[PDB]
Amino acid sequence: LRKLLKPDIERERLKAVNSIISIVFGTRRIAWAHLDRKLTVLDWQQSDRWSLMRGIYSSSVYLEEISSIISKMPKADFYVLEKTGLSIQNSSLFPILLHFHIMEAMLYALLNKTFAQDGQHQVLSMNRNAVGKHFELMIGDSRTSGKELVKQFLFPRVFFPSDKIVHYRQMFLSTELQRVEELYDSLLQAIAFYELAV
Amino acid sequence: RFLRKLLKPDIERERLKAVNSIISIVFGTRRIAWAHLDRKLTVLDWQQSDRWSLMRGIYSSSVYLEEISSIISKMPKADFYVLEKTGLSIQNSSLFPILLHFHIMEAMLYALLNKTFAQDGQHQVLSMNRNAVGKHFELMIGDSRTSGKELVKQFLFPRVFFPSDKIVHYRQMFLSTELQRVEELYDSLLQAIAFYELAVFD
Amino acid sequence: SGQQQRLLAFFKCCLLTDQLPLAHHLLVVHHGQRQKRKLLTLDMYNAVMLGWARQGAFKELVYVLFMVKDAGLTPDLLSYAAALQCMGRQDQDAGTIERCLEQMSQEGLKLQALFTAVLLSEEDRATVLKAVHKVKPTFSLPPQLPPPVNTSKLLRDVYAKDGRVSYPKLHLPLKTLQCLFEKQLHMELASRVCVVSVEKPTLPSKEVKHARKTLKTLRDQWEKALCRALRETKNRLEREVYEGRFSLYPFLCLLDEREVVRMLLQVLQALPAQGESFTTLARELSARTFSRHVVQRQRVSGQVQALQNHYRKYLCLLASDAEVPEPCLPRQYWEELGAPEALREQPWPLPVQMELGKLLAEMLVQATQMPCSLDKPHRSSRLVPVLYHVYSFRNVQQIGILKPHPAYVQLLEKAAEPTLTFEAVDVPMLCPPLPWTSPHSGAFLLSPTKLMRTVEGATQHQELLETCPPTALHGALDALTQLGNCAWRVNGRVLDLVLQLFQAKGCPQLGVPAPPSEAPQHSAAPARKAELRRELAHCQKVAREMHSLRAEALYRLSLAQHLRDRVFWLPHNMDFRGRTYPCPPHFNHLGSDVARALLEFAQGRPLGPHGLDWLKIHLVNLTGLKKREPLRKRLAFAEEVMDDILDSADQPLTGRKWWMGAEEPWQTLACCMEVANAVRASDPAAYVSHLPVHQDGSCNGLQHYAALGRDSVGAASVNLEPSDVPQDVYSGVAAQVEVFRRQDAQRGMRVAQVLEGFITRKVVKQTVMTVVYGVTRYGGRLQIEKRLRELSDFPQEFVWEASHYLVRQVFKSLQEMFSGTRAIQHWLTESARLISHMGSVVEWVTPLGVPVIQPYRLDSRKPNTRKQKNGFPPNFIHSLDSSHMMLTALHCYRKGLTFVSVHDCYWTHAADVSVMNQVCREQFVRLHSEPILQDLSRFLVKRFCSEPQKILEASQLKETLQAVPKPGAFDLEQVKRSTYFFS
DNA sequence: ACCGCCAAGAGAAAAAGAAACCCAATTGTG
DNA sequence: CACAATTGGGTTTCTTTTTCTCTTGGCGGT
RNA sequence: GAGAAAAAG
Ligand SMILES: Nc1ncnc2c1ncn2[C@@H]1O[C@H](COP(=O)(O)OP(=O)(O)OP(=O)(O)O)[C@@H](O)[C@H]1O
Ligand SMILES: [Mg+2]
Repeated sequence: LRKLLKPDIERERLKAVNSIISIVFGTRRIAWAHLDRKLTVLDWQQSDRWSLMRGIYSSSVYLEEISSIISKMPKADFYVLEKTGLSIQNSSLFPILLHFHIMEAMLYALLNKTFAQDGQHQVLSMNRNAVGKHFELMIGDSRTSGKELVKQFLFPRVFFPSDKIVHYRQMFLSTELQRVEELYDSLLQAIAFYELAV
Repeated sequence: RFLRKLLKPDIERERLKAVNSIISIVFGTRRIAWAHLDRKLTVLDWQQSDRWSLMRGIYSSSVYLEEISSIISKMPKADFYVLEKTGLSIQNSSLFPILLHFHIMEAMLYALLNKTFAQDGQHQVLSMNRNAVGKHFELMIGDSRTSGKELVKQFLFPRVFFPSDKIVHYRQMFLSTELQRVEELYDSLLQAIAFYELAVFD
Repeated sequence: SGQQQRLLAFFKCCLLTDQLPLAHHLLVVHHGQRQKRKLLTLDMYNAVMLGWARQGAFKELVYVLFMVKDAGLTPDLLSYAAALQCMGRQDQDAGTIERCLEQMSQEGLKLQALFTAVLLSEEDRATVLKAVHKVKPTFSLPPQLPPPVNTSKLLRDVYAKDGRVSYPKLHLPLKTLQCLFEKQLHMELASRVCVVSVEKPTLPSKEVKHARKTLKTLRDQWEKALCRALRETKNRLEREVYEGRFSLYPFLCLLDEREVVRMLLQVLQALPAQGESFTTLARELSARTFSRHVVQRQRVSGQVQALQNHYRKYLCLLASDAEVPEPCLPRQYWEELGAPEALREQPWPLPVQMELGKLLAEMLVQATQMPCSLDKPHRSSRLVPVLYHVYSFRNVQQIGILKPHPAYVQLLEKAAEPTLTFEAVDVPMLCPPLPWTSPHSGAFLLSPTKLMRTVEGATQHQELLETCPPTALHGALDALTQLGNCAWRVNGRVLDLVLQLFQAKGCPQLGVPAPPSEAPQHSAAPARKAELRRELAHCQKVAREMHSLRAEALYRLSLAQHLRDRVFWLPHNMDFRGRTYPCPPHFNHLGSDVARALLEFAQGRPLGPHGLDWLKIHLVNLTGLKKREPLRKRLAFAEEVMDDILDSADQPLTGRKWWMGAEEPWQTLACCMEVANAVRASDPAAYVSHLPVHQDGSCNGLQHYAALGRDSVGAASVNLEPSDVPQDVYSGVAAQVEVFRRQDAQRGMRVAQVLEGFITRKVVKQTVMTVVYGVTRYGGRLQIEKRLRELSDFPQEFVWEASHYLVRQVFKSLQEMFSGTRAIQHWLTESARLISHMGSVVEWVTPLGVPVIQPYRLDSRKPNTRKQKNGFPPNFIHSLDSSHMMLTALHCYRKGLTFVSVHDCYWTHAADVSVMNQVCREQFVRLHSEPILQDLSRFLVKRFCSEPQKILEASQLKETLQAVPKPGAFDLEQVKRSTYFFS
């Protein structure tokens, strides 16, 4: 629990949620999937393009992105944010370090509403490397894509609605060479998070 | 161009003609400070908050927004929000944790303070180059800003008029901030004044 | 509380100035208010009572005692001593002084005990004794007990009265040494010393003259401005002390105004282009003020003249013309024949120091003003401050700094300024040093010097010396005094040659750097931009490195140029083990080859019957070509290379060049020149030789392990057992690694081609020598790789073959020939481990008497286990090294020999080396004859097992610690016949 | 001759390196 | 309240001294 | 205070 979740929340709130999303962003784009925690999941989409990577890091393009993602955002009872263990001690990989931290901070700011009004810190960060053990996908140094396991799930842990399953199968079959949809593995790690939610 | 050299966000001049409420804050890696001063000469408030739990070796976003919310709980609401961007670049290998700290606070605070961003569609928080806002004054030499402590002492006790409601508390806290090396609150009034001179009241 | 500390510091330091009426006002003000009355009683009342007692005012102490009675606390015995002092220095009333004696006899205070317990001023103590003798001559305690003598078995022969003993005599007459003492007194009263640079004065031009003229005029200007600002600010604080507390007026008037204007101008001159932090300048300014106060208090107190008189009486012991009535040790003649008084002033606390530094820095900022720009036109007609405090970034933390104005930097760079400012401590002595009477007593004349060097804090190192038995520290202090009395001078011709190479570009392979002029000082592709950035970075780092070497070379050779044709004495201090280090840092024998080559003895023994041969041996001992052969072959080799020696001494730089290629080239040149001068003489024996002669150790720590529990194998491998041919363990281990590498090369590994037989003794010395200590393979690979980094044969290094063969593969063979020593290592490691688990730091006593403690604490403070189980053997075996070195020093001094010792490398004249050798073997046999291991076990049991914390920590430590490894069938007495022990 | 100024991107460059190692912490236990 | 056996993260034998800079470097047409 | 190094055990 504490090793898997750096923040802490009540166990009854963790077990029972009406609906959650997958706040998982890549370097190029973010993809969000609507998980209702009853193993029946509603909607998954992604951002079309990111304009912040062009030019220099500046607050305006960050805000212009985050307004668009939180505008396309469906309302959920709980929200899970990823947490990457990029080491500060490593001298290289500084731009992606700022990218991931600042994107995490503004997702943790705009999406997390009613923090001043309601005392509960609402969105929590998840240890990705410890969840990778629950994946049993590799040795642990690197994480492979989870497209094979969601392909084994459908096209039965996903359980899309009957009107949505055919369109989502068509969209998954249409998008296979983007090579930025690796976040699909994270789209089932919330299912792994339900191992904590029972 | 010139206003674009000063201001990093792009706000057209008609709103900047009458802003009627400006808050200037200065980020610091150990301590935080802010002051409200309008487009007129009136100064509304001046406070600093100390004793952060932060820069203690562990970087966590939850306590980041806890600290930023604790700061914003005392902050008022104004039309445009003044920020002081650092002179540091990402290419500098040294001072990297301080730069990450400044970028993460400017992202968190710029992300806040705008309840109606989706409604108006216009940006509300603006940032300053510290070298340029020194360059309205004479304080540089060798492309480096000096303290401005003597200048802010001369301006406090015209370039700026402090209202007499809180000037006694300002003097009493100014003796302590002059005994100690607290440079963050001293740049806040100076950058406010240069905002009200160089882009306002042309 | 902190405020109580600051108040105590104020009322303490106001006695060291003369502002007593200013002291009374703030005491009265604090006693007036009940809220200010708290924290006022804490030991300041006897301080101000002593203040009124020293001055000619006996009436005010009645008010002081009434104030103490109002406080309600019991009067101190120091207050009674102050009352007896104010009864002194004045015409006695012939009454009620005995009533005062009866009153102080009441409430448990004793008249007899205040002479020994108060620790008052000794002149005031004599005045109190005069008042008592005016009252009654019944009591007079004699403090002149006979001088106590150490009763240790090892030091018994040194301090024995009987026996024919001869002492060394310095060359100079008494009056010349007194003039030298006068010169060093004048050089120490003004703490800075100005040194002429060895940088070439090049091209005096019109721009240079203009810069000098405007710099002198503005310098007079800012001196006047600084004096005016000091006057105004001191007047402001003197106004502040009347209506407040902690005001800095006695702290600022502690010195005269001239010394603080010179101090502020000097700290203005020392700032580089990038100004350092405000805290750093605050620390430096207040520490320099403290050292200045310690230097300049003794002028107005009167101790300088008394020190001069006692020095005049003492200096006859080392003078050629004068004769001491009975010969005795340098310390013991100082112990008798009068004794000087040392105040031993405790420094004021940290906030006072920091805040005084802050006001000094702010005064320097707000005073010192530069007119307009550097340009000749002055149309602006305004003066701007030269230094502005700047909010900056440093490296990890935002700390305010103090940046000078760039036009000042341009003017400062324009003028050459050949003057260099050195500290009084850093420059060597000009008179023979002050004897080490006590750990509180120092080697320097007017400035303190701590016995053991510490990094920061670490009070327990000196606390063990304070709580040590008084006669136990006597031998170490005598040995340090012996190391102080060495007489030095600089060579003329070696200094001339080094300076001649210094003025030109020179050769950097000798240790003399070049000027930075010879140092390196549209884009087609982004890869081209990356290459350009890489080569700018390489050029910048190389230029910074060469400038860094050049600055230290200039700062050493300038002091060497200053210190020609005079005689010098380097004082010596201690580390926490006991190993001795010279106090002057820039110019000492623990330096480089050049620095070692500059020094020679000021007093020269004749070569004697043996003579020149030994000098030649020393030459070969630094030639480095022949280290693994006996002495007769070294002398034959020195005979064969004689033509090169004559050619190198006649023409060092112009002609045929032989002193290159040696491991120590300039020392080889110095010994070369001295040998060639010695040969060109009518009588080689009657020649005066000033050259030091070296005696080094073979593998000393392994020898010391071999003695602590005798061995037949390994002890014979470290030349303890006598042998005609020297035996080095390092060469055998290197041969074993090389014969493993040959088979690995026949196998076909790629790393065997990149070692390529470049392994030697110097490659593996550090790693094989740290095998016997607790070594981790990272520590092995950081030392086996640095050596191959200095060698320039193979470019790309991965050194793990050598470590994986050296602590793993030959470690089977290392266990084979080193058996029993590793048992000692495991015993010491387990003892230190269980001590660390108990929670204590390891304390051990040397056989001579020096107590050693380890400063390894975690961040009141818990011990750190990792740097204490490891680093316990190379912290005790060095203590045994230092004990042997000091024993060799004392038994060298007893036979009329002059002795200066690099640790594990002793130095002596040409005639005297055989006597010093026999001294060395005798001390090695004497030190290990006493069983060190069993005494160490008993002391470790008594210190670390005498308390019942728990049954397990008592029982396991007792069972592991009572066991001592069994010594073998080898006699220590063979060491007196050992020829190649230290050679 | 002197401040002016200025934009410092996103490139694969992965650089040393790993290999023990020990000493303190944490969800589980009585 | 009182433990508690197993699982990761800072450190790697030790002791002295010394110098220097805290990215600036490059471009610019008056 | 951290860094670039350098020389003695
Ligand atoms: N880096 C070090 N770590 C620990 N001890 C050291 C170190 N360098 C030197 N010593 C100590 O110095 C002494 C011997 O070292 P030194 O370099 O003088 O060798 P040596 O006996 O003179 O060898 P050789 O004559 O064969 O060159 C030992 O007491 C050893 O512990
Ligand atoms: Mg040796």
